[PDB]
Amino acid sequence: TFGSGEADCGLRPLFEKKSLEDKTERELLESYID
Amino acid sequence: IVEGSDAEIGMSPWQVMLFRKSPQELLCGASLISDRWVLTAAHCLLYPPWDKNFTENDLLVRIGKHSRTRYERNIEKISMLEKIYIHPRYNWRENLDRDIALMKLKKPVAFSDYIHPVCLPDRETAASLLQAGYKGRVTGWGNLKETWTANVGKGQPSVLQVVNLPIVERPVCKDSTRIRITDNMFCAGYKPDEGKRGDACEGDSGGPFVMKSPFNNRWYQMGIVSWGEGCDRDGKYGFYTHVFRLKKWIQKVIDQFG
DNA sequence: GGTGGTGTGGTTGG
Ligand SMILES: *C[C@@](*)(O)[C@H](CCCNC(N)=[NH2+])NC(=O)[C@@H]1CCCN1C(=O)[C@H](N)Cc1ccccc1
Ligand SMILES: *[C@@H]1O[C@H](CO)[C@@H](O)[C@H](O)[C@H]1NC(C)=O
Ligand SMILES: [K+]
Ligand code: NA
Repeated sequence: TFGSGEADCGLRPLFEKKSLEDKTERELLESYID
Repeated sequence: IVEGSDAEIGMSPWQVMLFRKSPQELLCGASLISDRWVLTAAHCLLYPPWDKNFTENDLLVRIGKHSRTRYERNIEKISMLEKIYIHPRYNWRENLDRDIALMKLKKPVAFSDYIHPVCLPDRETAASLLQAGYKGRVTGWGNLKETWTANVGKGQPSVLQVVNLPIVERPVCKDSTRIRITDNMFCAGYKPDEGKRGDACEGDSGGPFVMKSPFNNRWYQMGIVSWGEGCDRDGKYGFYTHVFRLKKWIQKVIDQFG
């Protein structure tokens, strides 16, 4: 059984959950255009 | 990790350290995918050619970490393993096809600011993001350079390392290496002419190649650090287990019991 | 120290 965690998976308490971007996540997103 | 940099605090709360009970040594990385399941690479646990065949009792996992060696009191959580499941068609004779394993914890772990699972991909996410030129992120406490030959620099990092690397087109991957590649793998790294660098290295195996979905803001594990030739050489690329293509198995194991 | 040391904060006590 998977167990707990999924509904909230991939959302980082100290970043997404506080509307904070880490220093380089933006470099990823910009790679996804074209 | 070669030419990454220090991770920020809580930047990958799904990073797991796979740790040998005795002698005490960091073996590999891994990822937390739920409160009781950890994903890693099969060759971390089982690689006969190097006489390696770990059982559950040999091993611990350490979650929430940042520092490579210090026990981080009130942050990290150490868990014992109940069961190890290696892909039944993991190909250790030849090219590490299907370099993946699941590890079930004896006791579900509590989440915290430093401990939080990552998502497994679905068909749409895989289809949107798994493309040449798109960048993912790799993390680990593995080597900072090629340690098996004299090189200047420290071997290992004091803290968790991160690098962001572009997925590479399959035919380039193919021609970069004499090792047989399969669709259970993909490769990532900068071309020589791109003049930016970076790579996973020995010790980073099992660690996650993740991508952030611009549609829902969530981090998804697209890959597992599997193999390479050298670290961060011009014209070579790190290879990663293709998580999504192995999803069916992942799910079959994870959902098998209540 | 127990787990380092630009040591009693820090990503956490005393
Ligand atoms: C177990 C992991 O720490 C490590 C990952 C190295 C990733 N390298 C780069 N450049 N990103 N994996 C290995 O060391 C694997 C395990 C067995 C040997 N190996 C290799 O990557 C060899 N260097 C190449 C190879 C040999 C046999 C089968 C497949 C690949
Ligand atoms: C690994 O070791 C176990 C014993 O714990 C053994 O029964 C199993 O066959 C081993 N597999 C290989 C390929 O060595
Ligand atoms: K201290
Ligand atoms: Na390279």
